[PDB]
Amino acid sequence: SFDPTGYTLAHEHLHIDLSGFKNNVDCRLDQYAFICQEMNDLMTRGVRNVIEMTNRYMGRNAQFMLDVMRETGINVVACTGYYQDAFFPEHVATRSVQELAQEMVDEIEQGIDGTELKAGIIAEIGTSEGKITPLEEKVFIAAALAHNQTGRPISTHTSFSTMGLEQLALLQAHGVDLSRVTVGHCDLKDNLDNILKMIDLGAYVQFDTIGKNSYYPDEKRIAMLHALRDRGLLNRVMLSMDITRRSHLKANGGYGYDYLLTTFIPQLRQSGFSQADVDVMLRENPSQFFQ
Ligand SMILES: [Zn+2]
Ligand SMILES: [Zn+2]
Repeated sequence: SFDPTGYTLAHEHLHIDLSGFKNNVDCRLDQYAFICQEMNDLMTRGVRNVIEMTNRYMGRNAQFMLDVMRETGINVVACTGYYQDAFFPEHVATRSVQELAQEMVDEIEQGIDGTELKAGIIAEIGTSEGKITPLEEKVFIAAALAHNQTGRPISTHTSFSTMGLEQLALLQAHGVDLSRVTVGHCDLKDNLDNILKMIDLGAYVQFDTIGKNSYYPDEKRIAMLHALRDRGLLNRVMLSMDITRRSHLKANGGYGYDYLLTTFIPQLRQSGFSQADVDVMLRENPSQFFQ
C-alpha cells in the first residue's frame, strides 16, 4: 500500500470530470495511457504515492485508479467527500449532516464506486472564495463527524487561498485534532500571515498549485517556502501540482506531474534548500500525515 520510502504528491487528480459543469472536455481528465505514462515518469524521480483528491461527484473513477496502480506500481490514495457550493449535487441540501457523514464513513470502510478500493482520506472538502456557505459548513461538519469515527485525515480546498483559518476553527469546534487536517491551496497569493497562523494552530499547509503561474508565480511560492524554512516550519508543509486538465499533461503540450521534480524542486534547491529540506516536505511529512 502506502510506501513511506518514496515521495508523495499531496494533492492530485488522476481521473476527474468537471466537464459537465463547464462544457469543456479539457476538464475531463481521463486519458488513461497518458496518465499511466506520467505516473511512470514520477516513479523514476522517486515518487511512490499520490493522494487523489477527486471525490464522488467530481467524477471519481475507482476502477481507473486501480488500473493505473496495476499498470505502473504507483500507490494511489483515494478520497471521499463533497467539493464546494457551486458543484454540490442537489442532495447535499436535502440529506442530513448525519447521512452525509455516514456516506463518507462507508466509502472509507467498505469501498468506493463498487470496487474493492476504499477511501483513505476525507477530501477535497472546499469552501468558496472569501466565504463558507451554509452547505459548505454542513459538509465540513459531516467531515468532522466522519473523522471522529474513523480517524482518517481531512484534506481541504481553499478558493484562491481564502478561508483556511475559518475552516480550521470550524473543524476544531467540532472536535477535530487540527494535526489531522491539511489545508489545500495556500499558495495562490502572498499568504504568509495566514499560513503562520494555521501552522500555529497545529494544521499542515499545502503549496499544491506549483506550476500555475498565471494565478501566482512559482518564484513567490519559493519565497514563501524560504520564510517557512527560516522559521523551522518545514515539518508542516506538503507539496503538489493539483493537475486537473488534459492540457496539463505533457502529451498535450503541458508540464505534467513530474514538473515538480524536473523543474520546481531544482529551482528550490538552487535558491538554497538542501535535499534533506526537500525530503522533509516530500517524504517525511506525507508518511507521518497520510498513514
Ligand atoms: Zn482544490
Ligand atoms: Zn484539486
